[PDB]
Amino acid sequence: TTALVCDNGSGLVKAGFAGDDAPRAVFPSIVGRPRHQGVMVGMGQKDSYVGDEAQSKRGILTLKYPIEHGIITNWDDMEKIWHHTFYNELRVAPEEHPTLLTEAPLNPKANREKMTQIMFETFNVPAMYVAIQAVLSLYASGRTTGIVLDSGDGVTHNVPIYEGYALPHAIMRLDLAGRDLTDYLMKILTERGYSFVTTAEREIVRDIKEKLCYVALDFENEMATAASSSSLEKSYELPDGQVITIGNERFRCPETLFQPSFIGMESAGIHETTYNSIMKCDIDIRKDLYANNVMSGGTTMYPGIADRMQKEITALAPSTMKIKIIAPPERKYSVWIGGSILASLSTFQQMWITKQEYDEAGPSIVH
Amino acid sequence: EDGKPVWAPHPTDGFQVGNIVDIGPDSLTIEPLNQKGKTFLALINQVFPAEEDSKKDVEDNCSLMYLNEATLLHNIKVRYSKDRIYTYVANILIAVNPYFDIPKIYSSETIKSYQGKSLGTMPPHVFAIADKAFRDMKVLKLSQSIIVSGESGAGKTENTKFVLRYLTESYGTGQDIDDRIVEANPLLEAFGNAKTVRNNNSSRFGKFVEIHFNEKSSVVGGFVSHYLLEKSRICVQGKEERNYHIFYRLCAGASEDIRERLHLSSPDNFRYLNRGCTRYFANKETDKQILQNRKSPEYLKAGSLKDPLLDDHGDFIRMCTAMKKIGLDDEEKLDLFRVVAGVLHLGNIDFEEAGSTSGGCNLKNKSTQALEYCAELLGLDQDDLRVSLTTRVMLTTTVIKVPLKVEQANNARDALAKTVYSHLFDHVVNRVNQCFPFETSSYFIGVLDIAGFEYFEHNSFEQFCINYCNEKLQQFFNERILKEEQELYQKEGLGVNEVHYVDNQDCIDLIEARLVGILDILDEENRLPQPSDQHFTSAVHQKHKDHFRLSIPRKSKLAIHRNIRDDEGFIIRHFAGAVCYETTQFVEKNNDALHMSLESLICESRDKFIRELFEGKLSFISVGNKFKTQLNLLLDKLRSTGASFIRCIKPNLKMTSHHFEGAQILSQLQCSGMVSVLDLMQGGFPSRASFHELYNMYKKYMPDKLARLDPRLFCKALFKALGLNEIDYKFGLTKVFFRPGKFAEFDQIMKSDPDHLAELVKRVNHWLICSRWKKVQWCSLSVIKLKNKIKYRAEAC
Repeated sequence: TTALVCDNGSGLVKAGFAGDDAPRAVFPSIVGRPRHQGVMVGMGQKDSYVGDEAQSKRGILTLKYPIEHGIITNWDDMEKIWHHTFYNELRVAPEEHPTLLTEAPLNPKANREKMTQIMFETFNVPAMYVAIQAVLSLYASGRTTGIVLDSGDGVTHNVPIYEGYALPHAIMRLDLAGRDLTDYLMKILTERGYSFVTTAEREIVRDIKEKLCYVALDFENEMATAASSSSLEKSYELPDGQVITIGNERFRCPETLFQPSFIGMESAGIHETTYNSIMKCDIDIRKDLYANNVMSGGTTMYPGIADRMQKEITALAPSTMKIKIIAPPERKYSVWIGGSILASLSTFQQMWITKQEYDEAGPSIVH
Repeated sequence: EDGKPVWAPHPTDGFQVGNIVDIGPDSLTIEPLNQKGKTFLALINQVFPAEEDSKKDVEDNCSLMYLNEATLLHNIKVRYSKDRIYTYVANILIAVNPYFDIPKIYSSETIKSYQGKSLGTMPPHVFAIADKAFRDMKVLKLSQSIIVSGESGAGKTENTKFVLRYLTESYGTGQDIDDRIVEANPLLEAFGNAKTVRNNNSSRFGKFVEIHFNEKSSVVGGFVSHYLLEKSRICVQGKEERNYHIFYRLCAGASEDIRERLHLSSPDNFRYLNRGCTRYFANKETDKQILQNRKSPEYLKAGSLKDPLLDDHGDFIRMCTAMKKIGLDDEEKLDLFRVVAGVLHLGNIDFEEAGSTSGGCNLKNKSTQALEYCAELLGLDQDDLRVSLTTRVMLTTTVIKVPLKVEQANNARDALAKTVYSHLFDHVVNRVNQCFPFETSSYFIGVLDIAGFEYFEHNSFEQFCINYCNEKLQQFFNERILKEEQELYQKEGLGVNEVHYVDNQDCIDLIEARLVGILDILDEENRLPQPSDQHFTSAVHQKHKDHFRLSIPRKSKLAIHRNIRDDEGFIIRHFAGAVCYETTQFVEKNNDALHMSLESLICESRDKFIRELFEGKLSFISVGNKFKTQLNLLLDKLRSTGASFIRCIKPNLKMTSHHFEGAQILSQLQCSGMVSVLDLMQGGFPSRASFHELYNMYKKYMPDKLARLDPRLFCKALFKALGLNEIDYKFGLTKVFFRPGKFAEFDQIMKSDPDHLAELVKRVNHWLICSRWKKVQWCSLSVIKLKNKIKYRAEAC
């Protein structure tokens, strides 16, 4: 049997077998219990709706993302995510396949152990391994050097890798993008009188965060032309018939990635965390970290990136240095195409942690 | 025992010879006898003990030392190359179709040879069942029934004709009723027989051809009764299946002076035919006779369906020849085509949503000329039929019309087609029974023929009612077997003994119990304001969370069943094993909605042939109850009569002579309920041998003095000498009865030390002289007491 790559998204959990095209299942991670009393008599209602069904049944449930700030809320809901994914999307039994699971870089111990341990006893997989989402994006882009960005709602990361070794002393985790950008967009859309305070309605905010937002070339000059009469406004239509016109806030929300002072948080922008991680690496290596700046994750899919990022880095970086920023299409599925390449390779079959070895070793094998 | 041969699971032959050379807790390391070095693994429940002499066959299977399904499979493998197609298992006849006519077996001299002869003393044949059923009618003072199962091509048609031949030859003096069923067989090959995934010609109804006998023991008449029909198949079919055969034979065989009167067109047009397979069965010669306008795109692409007997163009001719012979004129034959063509033009009527005016549904504009060409076939008005297919007529006592929803009108339009064709098949059977009216009624010997346990890779609602019908017939099958064995032990003087019975009532309660059963939840889901199939599947494991007869699809070992999601199907264990069913379209196929506004319109037709077909509360009626109610009218009739179970075996997939497939025969032994009955008989005494059988087997091992004795005293002396345990071995009246594996234990005592056996015969020599004295003394006193009876009786004359 065929191995299964299942990505523990922050979004947007992604699932598909090993090779060779695209993921089979992608869905918004949400679990939602019903906040109102039923009067139908069937009864016909589920105890907890997962996505996609919880995104079709908005407004009668209370949506709860099971992974928040890069860590799982409880494994009771997480197990339901897994069960739903394997059985009613992929249509496969875990006993049939070796699996490949993903994690986030700088995640607290003992949450990789507890995960691995529960998943082996609950789903009875014959072998498993847990890879960080950032490392996998190297394979997806066909690179062997560069700084890797796993940016999902709501934890971004900046990991530098050099042919083909990782540098522990320069790894940066920012809790900045993207769920706090969702919350910030909701705070500056209230300023235009649209009240979307409720949990369900927050998903609609997320959808306009995808579609209508853009990044400026320079903030001050976009603000200048905003003061002018020329329309930057785009009109969105809402499920109850309402028409929302956003303009100024449209470029304000993504610009936060370069200026976190908009949220009021002390942390520095992607601009400077890129530079400061490069300048924590040895002198000879710095040469090839420039021009292997590879963006990844769905929250980097705004149009004005990477050429904003490019212009800003080129201004702070040493003169006459070659800087190219690598941003392909499909960054949301980058991780999955990474994992797919990995699990197909020899000899990594023998790098998987198998059940008998796990049973003897216990949680200490993980690291 | 060690060193002794066992049967081994071989995929191509079912079971082969083999030995055990290593063993573990759950597995046996099996080395084959003929293929040494192949050494495979097999489980504890997959191996069976084999007999020492495997080159011999037995007419009666209770004469085996090891009675199991592997020694039954080898008994019908040896008998197949000796051309012995009939095999006696107690009250069960196993008949294997050879696909060739065997000499002298159907002879009238053979028929009068069997007549009145005792049972078991004559070779197994189908005439030995029919002669027994006449004698266990008149003596018993009760009516009889011959039960014929099996899949298509297993000889169930041919075995039925030999039963009706024996009753109008051996006991019936005249009455030519036997071939009136045979002559109007193509009518039931069109109306009742359809096409399923594993069978090209399958009967989909409970055929109960009964033969009336009077008190003077003469054939006074016959009657044909029909039970069950696949209501769903009429309007919607599965993948690669067909509807009934009259909806293809009328399309294929119709002329152009008939097509102008019925307005027939190619099957692609019609919604009740384009869902499944539109192809006709034909041969090269008849493929040239099918007209261009009768061909569908699927027919152009893939051509005619291949079968050695079915011809949809040519059997329409032999159908209309049989309607001339039975009793139908050409005007009445045309009225049996106007009803069929009216069903075809009903299924294309669609229903959109009304424009907010009073709620409900309206017909589509593309369905307007399609209604005009349908209402003159039904004898009704097009403006009154449009109201009746969209409204719920009731009274407030004025009479109001309250419109229906779109989904309820699609179900009501197909409910009219599942009512008109249902009463049309009941009119064909009643018309045939009026072509041979019975003189009187009293006792009866009938033949029940129906399809066996039939199942496919993905099972439908049509196969759910077949396997539910075979489970209820499996209950009555084991109930009659236990009663025969309890009156065998009494007849041989062994008296009553304890035997364990296997129940299947928990599987019946699972499917049909009130409020909690699967059919009861299904009929309740129709009453809901929004029916669902995901709510139906979850409700089954809501009310039945425990039980062993029901599991989730993912618990199955089969990969195909593991791809089914929890809310898309379920697995129900039956006598023939674990059968999965999908739940998509299950409620839709059950839902029927024939209501007042439409039931009291087709009865009111301006046509006279239509009113003859149909001879507040309840609205939607109870659809899942009609399948239980009609079956109970046959099960209590089978309990009121005697029974003669004839199981029919198909030996190969091609249906060609002299070919044995033991990977297809063994699957029919486990799908006939035969293996289940052999499990029942292990509780009793499954091995029994007559005194003359034990004399022919064991006389060579005995001393010459003991050998001189008659078979009963030979066996009585041998039982007394050895000192055999009374609960394991039992001395009957004509047979010695044995517990499991003790006829085999007996055979090893005779093959053991000749000097030890000779010394035990010396020790019983006084008793044997005393027994041989009392045998001739009480036999001479028997002749004197029958001399004293002749005088005592003639003293009162």
